[PDB]
Amino acid sequence: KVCRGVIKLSSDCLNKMKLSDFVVLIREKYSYPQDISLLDASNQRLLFDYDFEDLNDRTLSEINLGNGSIILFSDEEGDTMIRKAIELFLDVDDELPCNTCSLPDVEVPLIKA
Repeated sequence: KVCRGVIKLSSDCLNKMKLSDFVVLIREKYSYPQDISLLDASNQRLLFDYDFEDLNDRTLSEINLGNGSIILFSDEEGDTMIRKAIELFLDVDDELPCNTCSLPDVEVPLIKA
């Protein structure tokens, strides 16, 4: 299975938030390792991993994420245990306050790989 949560994003935030920053944010918040995978689970697009950082400087809307997109964020260092993967639903809401990017407080445990 997978952990699940909703990200509350303002519209202006999807349009300004850089992918590189989004990755750091999710990694640190839920304690993933350095090597990670970020996939659009909606349409199965590998958007970022520890080997494909080419869209680093693009914003979230520039890589075609939007309201209702589901992102799957995985642990790719995965020696023996891994940080459990999480599926995050992007809730782009009007009118959330400007520059809102609220990540859900979810429990993401270590599990056997």
